[PDB]
Amino acid sequence: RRALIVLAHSERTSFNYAMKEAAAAALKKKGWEVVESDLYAMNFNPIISRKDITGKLKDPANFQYPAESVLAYKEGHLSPDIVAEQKKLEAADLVIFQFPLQWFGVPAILKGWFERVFIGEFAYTYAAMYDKGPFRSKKAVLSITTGGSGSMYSLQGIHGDMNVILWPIQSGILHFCGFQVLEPQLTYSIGHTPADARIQILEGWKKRLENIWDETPLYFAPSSLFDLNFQAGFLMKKEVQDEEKNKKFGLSVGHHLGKSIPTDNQIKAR
Amino acid sequence: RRALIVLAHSERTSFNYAMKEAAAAALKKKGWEVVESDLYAMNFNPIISRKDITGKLKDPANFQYPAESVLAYKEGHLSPDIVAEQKKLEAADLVIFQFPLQWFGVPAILKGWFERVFIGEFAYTYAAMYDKGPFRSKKAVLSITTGGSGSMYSLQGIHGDMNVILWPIQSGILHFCGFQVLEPQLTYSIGHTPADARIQILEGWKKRLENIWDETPLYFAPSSLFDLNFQAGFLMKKEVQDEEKNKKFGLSVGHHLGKSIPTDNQIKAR
Ligand SMILES: Cc1cc2nc3c(=O)[nH]c(=O)nc-3n(C[C@H](O)[C@H](O)[C@H](O)COP(=O)(O)OP(=O)(O)OC[C@H]3O[C@@H](n4cnc5c(N)ncnc54)[C@H](O)[C@@H]3O)c2cc1C
Ligand SMILES: Cc1cc2nc3c(=O)[nH]c(=O)nc-3n(C[C@H](O)[C@H](O)[C@H](O)COP(=O)(O)OP(=O)(O)OC[C@H]3O[C@@H](n4cnc5c(N)ncnc54)[C@H](O)[C@@H]3O)c2cc1C
Ligand SMILES: O=S(=O)(Nc1ccccc1Br)N1CCCC1
Repeated sequence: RRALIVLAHSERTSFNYAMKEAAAAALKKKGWEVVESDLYAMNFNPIISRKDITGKLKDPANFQYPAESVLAYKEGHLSPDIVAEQKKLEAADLVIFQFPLQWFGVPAILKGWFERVFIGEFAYTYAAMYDKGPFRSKKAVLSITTGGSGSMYSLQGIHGDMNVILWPIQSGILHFCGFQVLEPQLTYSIGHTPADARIQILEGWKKRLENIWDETPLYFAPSSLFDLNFQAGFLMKKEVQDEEKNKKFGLSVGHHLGKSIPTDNQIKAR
Repeated sequence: RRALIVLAHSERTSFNYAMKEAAAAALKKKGWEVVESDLYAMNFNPIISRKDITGKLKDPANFQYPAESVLAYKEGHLSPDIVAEQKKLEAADLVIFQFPLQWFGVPAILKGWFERVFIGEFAYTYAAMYDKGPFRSKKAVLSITTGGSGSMYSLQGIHGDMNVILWPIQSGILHFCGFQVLEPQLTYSIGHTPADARIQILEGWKKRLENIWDETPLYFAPSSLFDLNFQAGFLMKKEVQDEEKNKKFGLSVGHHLGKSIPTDNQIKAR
């Protein structure tokens, strides 16, 4: 197989870059082909503009980025940095996102990466979303490093559930394009962690990569539970809503239905 | 009273730019003083790097942005462009964030604004977070335009509850720094909205601004329910933990405690 490792960190000296080195090494030792996207190292511009389109614009007087970039994608007039990335995504089976958690989401340079690269039709259409998305043959995993401890991010922690903070990312950005999201690698307290524990964290990550492809992905509501048309408002099917009135838990984090979230829905599989 | 409107949109023709203009006009007419942060117009650089620190570094050989950026702030050695922005924050009573929803969060250029601007101790401290934070006497509000419809983001919508997508930003970025967060202004389906309804959206937003400072802010679990120390793990007070065991509903979205989330916690106040 072949994997794509995307890293968002400015320092080669960091544990994030050390986590990338371990992941790249362990996967190569298993016969994977590993290609890298170190956004700071690539001089990556993370800002969507009319400059993502190479040549003449169709309608410059009222520039409309989603419509304009799709045409640019179909016509082959996207900027060479955007092109090179999209080639790597189709080529790869596994995508690992290695980044420091920053302000309760992905870093800005990675946030713009999605915006300039996950272009309409290439990555998603309203005709084929979530289970039906373009990347459904691919698996993607977040490896996150935080300042705060897992206790701060537990249900009773001051920051609130970590499952709710992962939900926009694993559901909205990854799964929406069809990715099967694997259990994230959550490395809490990085920075206040002793060098003997960082060694075991790097080794434990390499050990999980030896069978990453065989793991169960996180659970998301399959799109078949919904009437996927503009006239039904993309709501749940009435039959599906009936069968849920006597169920104790919700389905997912975003689909809690005003019910209890299944525990570690964004963190633990099965 | 003084306001700051931060806009993240590249085109002067956008509904987003019209909403910034609509907000700025109404506020001026009621005696507000309005300063703007038009990120694309300012050519804002959104990328945290060591050049955010002007002079020499404490530990250049092993750069760690949080500890050094706090020091540069304590020393007054932050990059001049970052200072200009913080001064607007100190000056502002109300902060408006006008932006198009992108990949279930803020655009990258606004993601980097937060990362380079909400520096440690200036915007948040480990000693005074949430209700005790540096911005505790200020109010902040989100104004969001989506392609997708309001039904898609309801509890039964294919995208899942909108409150869960609002939780990382309104709690983790805004309230953590101490802001009292007001009800977000949610304009769904802006790209499919008729010209006389586009007018009513603009007028209703101006009308709400005529008394914005008098609105009740959104409900968050106050930090006093917690033991905010490195020794108890920033977990809830045992007394609070006992008194919640018999509650049907959770407190907040991130603090749902495995219970039913209160309806529209991140969208409606009570
Ligand atoms: C703008 C910003 C926003 C943030 N927002 C959040 C937030 O919302 N929530 C949150 O929880 N945290 C947040 N943080 C904290 C952040 O997540 C941590 O700073 C980050 O996760 C740590 O990763 P690092 O690679 O920077 O660590 P580093 O400090 O580089 O690594 C930790 C230590 O390990 C050492 N090390 C390096 N290489 C190796 C090796 N090969 N083997 C062993 N040890 C090694 C390093 O030298 C260092 O001393 C934020 C930080 C910033 C700058
Ligand atoms: C990278 C990316 C990711 C995205 N992800 C998401 C997502 O996760 N969820 C989601 O829902 N959406 C998403 N979208 C869609 C996004 O929310 C819309 O593109 C945005 O909300 C549209 O706002 P706009 O200002 O561009 O609309 P525009 O098309 O610029 O404006 C709408 C209409 O208002 C008109 N207008 C301009 N000035 C005025 C005026 N004074 N009075 C009246 N009308 C005026 C314009 O001419 C236009 O006809 C995404 C878009 C991008 C680019
Ligand atoms: O530990 S940290 O890097 N994490 C951190 C950063 C931003 C938001 C939330 C956290 Br949590 N930091 C806190 C004050 C000193 C440096």
